Amino acid sequence: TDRFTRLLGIQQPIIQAPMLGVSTPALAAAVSNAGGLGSIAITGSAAEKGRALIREVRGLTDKPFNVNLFCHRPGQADPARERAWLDYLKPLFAEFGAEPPVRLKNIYLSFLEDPTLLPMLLEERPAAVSFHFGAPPRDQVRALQAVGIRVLVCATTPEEAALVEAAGADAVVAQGIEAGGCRGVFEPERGDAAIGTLALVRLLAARGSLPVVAAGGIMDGRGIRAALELGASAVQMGTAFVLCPESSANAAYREALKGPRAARTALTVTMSGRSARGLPNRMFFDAAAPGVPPLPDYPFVYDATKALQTAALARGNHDFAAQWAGQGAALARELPAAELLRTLVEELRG
Amino acid sequence: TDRFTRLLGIQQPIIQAPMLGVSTPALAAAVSNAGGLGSIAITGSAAEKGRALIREVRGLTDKPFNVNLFCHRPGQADPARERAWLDYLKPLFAEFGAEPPVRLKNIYLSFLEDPTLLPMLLEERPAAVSFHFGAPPRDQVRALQAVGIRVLVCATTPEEAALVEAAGADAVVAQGIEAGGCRGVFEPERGDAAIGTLALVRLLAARGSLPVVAAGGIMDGRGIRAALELGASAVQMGTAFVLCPESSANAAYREALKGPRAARTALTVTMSGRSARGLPNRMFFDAAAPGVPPLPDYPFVYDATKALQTAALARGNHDFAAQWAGQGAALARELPAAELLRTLVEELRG
Ligand SMILES: Cc1cc2nc3c(=O)[nH]c(=O)nc-3n(C[C@H](O)[C@H](O)[C@H](O)COP(=O)(O)O)c2cc1C
Ligand SMILES: Cc1cc2nc3c(=O)[nH]c(=O)nc-3n(C[C@H](O)[C@H](O)[C@H](O)COP(=O)(O)O)c2cc1C
Repeated sequence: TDRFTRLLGIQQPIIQAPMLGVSTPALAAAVSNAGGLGSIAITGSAAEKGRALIREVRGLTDKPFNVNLFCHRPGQADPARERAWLDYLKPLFAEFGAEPPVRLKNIYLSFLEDPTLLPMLLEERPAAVSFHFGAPPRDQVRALQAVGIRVLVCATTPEEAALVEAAGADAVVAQGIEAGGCRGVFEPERGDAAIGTLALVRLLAARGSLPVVAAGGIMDGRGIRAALELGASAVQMGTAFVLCPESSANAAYREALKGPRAARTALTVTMSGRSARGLPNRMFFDAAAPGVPPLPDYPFVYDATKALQTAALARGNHDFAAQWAGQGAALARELPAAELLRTLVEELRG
Repeated sequence: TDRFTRLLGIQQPIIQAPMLGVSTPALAAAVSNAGGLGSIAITGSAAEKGRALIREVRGLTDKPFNVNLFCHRPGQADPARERAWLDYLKPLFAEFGAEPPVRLKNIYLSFLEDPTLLPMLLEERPAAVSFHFGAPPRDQVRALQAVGIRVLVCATTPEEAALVEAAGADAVVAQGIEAGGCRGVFEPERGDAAIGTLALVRLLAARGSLPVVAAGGIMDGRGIRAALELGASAVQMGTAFVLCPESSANAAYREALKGPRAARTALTVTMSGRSARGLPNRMFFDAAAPGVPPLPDYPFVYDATKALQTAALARGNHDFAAQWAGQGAALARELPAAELLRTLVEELRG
């Protein structure tokens, strides 16, 4: 942890996970101010909006923070497949007096397909830039490192970690099956090894090269200590920060995570088009069930789901929301983010 | 921290997992003599054979050991379903010039359906009796405890752990998704939460009452230390002991676990009829695929598979073997069991 904190310029080996739709400049700044590494996610925003968000964080903290971008294979539009998916969803929209959207859009541009993102990052120079779903080309990773920036990439397997090493990243974020949100699997069509945090962190620390940031299921200082025993250099925690008042989780999401539903999470591909973990609801169904048409590509599926979420929310219905949560959800606490960071550090010290 | 060792009268908080077909009286005795808790599995044997196995262990050690029994819901014979399954397997049998069996047998009697097991255990009184796939009724757990036996039950979720506490067991074995072999899910028809070790151990230790024995993915002292930081009172390790000379793993299994195949494990229900983790081969296929008929009950499916294994083996083919292994398989070591136990203790102490 001394090595990692020195590398990142921070006091504590704790990253508050970037969480699209949940992390905020206020949350990131609170964690960075408290001594960890706060994070924001800027995928889905135009580069100049991402720039504004980065500048917002800087107006709230002097300390290092992490800017996260999705690096998936660029989605492949398929109007016919998307049409059939929308037709399939039509009765759900109709419950709320709505029709499905007339077309789906590539709402989350990959780092690999939006050439305006890299130069913006090279200008703003956040302390850390992180990638999910894949690693950028080595030359782009090097460009970021050429200015101040530390580069992290998420991996879910030793094979993916090898690719992160090849990309020249400064650290690998080892995401275990416990983790909330969309899984960082590079090529899900090849399957999902679905490796638990305890095995994955040990495997990458033992037979790997880079500092390992443990992600998935860690909710308290005991979990941080366990990750460190396995050989991690730091932890990345998402679910633990969702209930912070600084996050942009809405009231229904906070209520869900605080209550009995927190007892069980599940994986779904039907929410976004990519395997993701959260509190199961009506958007969690079997994609291989009879009558269910072929799934469109990521992220077009999520565009469809967001339209349905909008229609449901317009009638006060939250049963289609994306309430992401890891397998430690039952251990969630509701605290100001700075207090949570401090509490984690006290628990880590023992 | 001495919570489990004092409970069992042993020196080290390390259980060598019971492993049907792999653990032996010699393996159990080596581990118990070295200061841990050695284990044998006696399901699939008549009670008097089970008794003989227990006496074999006692012939080799005076120290505490663990005797394990399956406690699944008893399988229901279904000739039509079984005939359909055998028909589906028929071309595999034919590949090796064999016929499938005419009938499938209930080869592994549950503790719940063989009334001769409890009286035998009450007479022999091993230090620990453990159960997998379910908890016995409270009155039977009490009967065992009444003569000084410590009762352990495996759970894969907090809900199953609650049933273990209701049954009045002395300890819960928290089996995470990392674990090798058959998963201890009580009611797999309800689905499988598939909780990773790091989350599961923390959940049971943070929110439950019983001492927690961490099982799944633990291969070295760092892993043991990690489990203790999560709040476990001991660990249970299967895969780590498979390569010990004292085990009854055959040569193909040992070579498989030592070789490149150890880099990947997966789950299959088509081998035994219950979800199980091992090194994938031809018995690892999607049971929900088009053209695949309904699975017979556990353990009838395993009877079918064993017949196929026999036929394949006769032609020198090992691609249908049950080579169980957890997600830490790449970290397996080959040592005399007593030497492995000493190494683990050295690593644990730091
Ligand atoms: C609500 C939510 C949103 C998330 N959003 C992102 C994201 O936008 N980008 C990313 O790389 N990871 C995201 N993650 C995953 C985290 O980076 C991390 O893998 C995960 O939170 C660790 O598991 P935990 O929730 O048990 O701490 C998200 C996780 C959650 C729960
Ligand atoms: C080959 C093998 C056989 C096993 N047999 C049994 C068994 O007969 N009864 C039981 O309760 N658990 C059995 N287990 C599971 C262990 O009790 C334990 O949950 C598991 O080994 C822990 O995961 P690990 O292999 O990563 O250490 C077996 C595991 C393996 C790998």
